[PDB]
Amino acid sequence: NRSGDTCFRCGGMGHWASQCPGSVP
Ligand SMILES: [Zn+2]
Repeated sequence: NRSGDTCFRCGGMGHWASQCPGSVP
């Protein structure tokens, strides 16, 4: 958002890699 917070785990951004949605796809 206001930083280079590119979420490398999901390929998205805005959140940290450990918080990617994947419990219930
Ligand atoms: Zn993510």
